[PDB]
Amino acid sequence: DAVMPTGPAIDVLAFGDSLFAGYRLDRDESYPARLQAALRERGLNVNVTNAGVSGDTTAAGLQRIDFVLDSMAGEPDLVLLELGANDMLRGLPAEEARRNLDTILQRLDQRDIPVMVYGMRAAPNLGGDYGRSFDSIFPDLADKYDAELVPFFIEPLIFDRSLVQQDQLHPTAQGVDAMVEQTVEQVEDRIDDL
Amino acid sequence: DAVMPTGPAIDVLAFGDSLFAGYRLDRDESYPARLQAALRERGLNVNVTNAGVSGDTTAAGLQRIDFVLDSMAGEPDLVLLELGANDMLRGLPAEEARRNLDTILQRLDQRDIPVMVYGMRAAPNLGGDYGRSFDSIFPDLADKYDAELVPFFIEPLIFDRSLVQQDQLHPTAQGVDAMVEQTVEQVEDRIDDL
Ligand SMILES: [Ca+2]
Ligand SMILES: [Ca+2]
Ligand SMILES: [Ca+2]
Ligand SMILES: [Ca+2]
Ligand SMILES: [Ca+2]
Ligand SMILES: [Ca+2]
Ligand SMILES: [Ca+2]
Repeated sequence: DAVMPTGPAIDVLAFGDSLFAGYRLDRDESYPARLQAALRERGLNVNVTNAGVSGDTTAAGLQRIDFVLDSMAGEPDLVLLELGANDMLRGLPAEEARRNLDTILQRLDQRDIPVMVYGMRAAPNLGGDYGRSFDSIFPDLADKYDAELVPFFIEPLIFDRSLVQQDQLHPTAQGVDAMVEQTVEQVEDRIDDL
Repeated sequence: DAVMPTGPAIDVLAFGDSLFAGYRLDRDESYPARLQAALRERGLNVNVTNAGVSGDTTAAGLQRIDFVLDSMAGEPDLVLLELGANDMLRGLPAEEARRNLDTILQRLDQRDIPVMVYGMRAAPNLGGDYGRSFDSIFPDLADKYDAELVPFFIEPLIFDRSLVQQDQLHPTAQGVDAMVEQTVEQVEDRIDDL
């Protein structure tokens, strides 16, 4: 079933945030490494460089894109661009993300490097207006720069919670209240006893 | 129902990580702020200082405990100590978390500041051996230093997903495989077409 890779080496740069970096995974388990393996199994002589940085916003990506590109052994043949999630999770304006991704795409145009734009979706609790403004960044910019759009690539995670890390729990406001109800009697006693 | 607080202020220092800092929450929604409100409703004249820092390991906490204490207007009457989760989540050695928490409790003993130790439990991703060495840190150190143990105060979060932030999804290794299966055909086509 597997096809031996042949042909000249194809350098792919995976430029993104935690979803490329492999948050809390071994580097060889991250999306860029596993994608490399799957492409090579199909006969493509591909090397994927993992330039994912957990926590990167579109601003942080723009700040380092030229350096990351310069640091490769020649220009890459293809860039995978996956940023925006951290802007949304931090409540930064959708317009700033759009502008920073636009600039990144301008820089790749200037270097004649083709790109695939990985789309991202805003959390529902940011409201419908933010959702429409953020979610449309990716198809709009893919269209403007004649890049392919990759649909939300974490969609499998939405439909199978077993595919999502469950080790790290952050409370909502109501979760905090439950934590207080569970501890206030003990803390009250301790303070009263000082 | 509320009891008006009376008497001199009682200063409580909440020294911890994201479970005290209020990760992606407003200040008034964090555990230290909600704990303060609950205690004052019961008639205690308490001021809880939120010294939570998201991301803090036991080593990071040890590094800043003296600076944090030396920056208060007088020493606190009580410290709530809540660290270890980030050591665990990063697979850092349980023995080093134990040693750092021990040193913190030693410095608090030396300043005669009472302490409540907030226990933490290792995630299942860490395996049984790690869990047994990590989970015992908190009752062991609470007994050694004659401090109270607050058992596992995020217990309500484990059992009710509605109390836990769901906006940030990180794949397991299996989740990454699913993301590759969702995108490989499109990436293969784009590389083939270069
Ligand atoms: Ca003492
Ligand atoms: Ca002592
Ligand atoms: Ca003494
Ligand atoms: Ca084709
Ligand atoms: Ca084609
Ligand atoms: Ca195509
Ligand atoms: Ca070709």
